[PDB]
Amino acid sequence: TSLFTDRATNQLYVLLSGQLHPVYNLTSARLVLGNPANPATVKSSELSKLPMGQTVGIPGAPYATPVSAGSTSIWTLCDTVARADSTSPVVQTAVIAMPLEIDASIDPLQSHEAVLVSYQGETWIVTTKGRHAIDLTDRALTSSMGIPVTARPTPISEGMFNALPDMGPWQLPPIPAAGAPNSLGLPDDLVIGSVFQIHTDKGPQYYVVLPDGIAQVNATTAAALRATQAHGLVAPPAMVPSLVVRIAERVYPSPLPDEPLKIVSRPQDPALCWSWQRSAGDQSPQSTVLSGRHLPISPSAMNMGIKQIHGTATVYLDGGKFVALQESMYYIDPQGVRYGVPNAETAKSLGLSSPQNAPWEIVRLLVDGPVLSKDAALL
Ligand SMILES: [Ca+2]
Ligand SMILES: [Cl-]
Ligand SMILES: [Cl-]
Repeated sequence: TSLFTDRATNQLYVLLSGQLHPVYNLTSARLVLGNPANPATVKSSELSKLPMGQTVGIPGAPYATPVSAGSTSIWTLCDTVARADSTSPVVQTAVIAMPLEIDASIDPLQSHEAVLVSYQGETWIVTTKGRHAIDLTDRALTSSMGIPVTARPTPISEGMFNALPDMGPWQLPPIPAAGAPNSLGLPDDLVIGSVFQIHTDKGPQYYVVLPDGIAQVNATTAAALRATQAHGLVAPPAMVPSLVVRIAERVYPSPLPDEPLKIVSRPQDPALCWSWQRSAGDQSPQSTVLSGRHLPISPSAMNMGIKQIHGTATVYLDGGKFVALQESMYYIDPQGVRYGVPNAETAKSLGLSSPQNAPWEIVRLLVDGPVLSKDAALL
């Protein structure tokens, strides 16, 4: 045995080379000894019975490295804004590494739901997939998808912004010779960029006039094109169906959804989350955007939130964790701070086994502690 605890001082001592050394923590001792040792309680007596050297180890290291994990690796990042009905709204970021309790009051965004969000002056709209760049001032766009003028975008965190994958602008695709006469044989009314309609089995189908033909557009896209430029058309003129059957049908790639979009009320649903989970059984991970009244955890789990020394998030753990990121390894202590574990042997010396896959998009947000290395724990 080369690891001792003075029953009075509770200070850890580790025999190396040939003499005793005071060591900061159990982590640093197992690092220098090379094995996940356990301390042997000794009275103050036998300490003095042998020479002493300088203090050794890592001060910023956790005392030990316990782990309480799945089964399943689940990591969820959430943004909560209080005073959402102000000027002046304040964002609270939370990192959750425990089982999630998802319900109707906090679940993934529906296809027809979206959250208006502002980051670094610009605004972004968040869907089920991720975020889209959207022109806040574009009233012809926003009123076309039925975005309320009362609807205020709410600040998002750097963490949540980086977590949410970009899905492209939003924003209409441009039309070159918009205003110029059409080269399709259509009436002079329908210059390119203009919209007409044809009544079908399902009622009106809308078409925008393009340089190389016509293109089916949804009502949201149709109402948008007219809103930005109506070309003197009060309403999309009715065209008899047979008149267009021999006009080349093209593709106008508008991101605007067929559905009217419910823009969630931040006072009602203050929680915006990016959840990540892998079953630890082959396959790929699954991620989605959550929206609702509160964090997707049990009410009593709120007592486990620890605000870091100087980090950006409040962490929620049901125990220490050991993970593998994009492949770099980090141990997470019960206080939610990450420590780099350089290699497998170093991990084995800590008694750490089997890293679970975790997303860097969330683990990054933890306070990065000192690297737990063999060379470091020697001083
Ligand atoms: Ca919902
Ligand atoms: Cl987990
Ligand atoms: Cl896994």
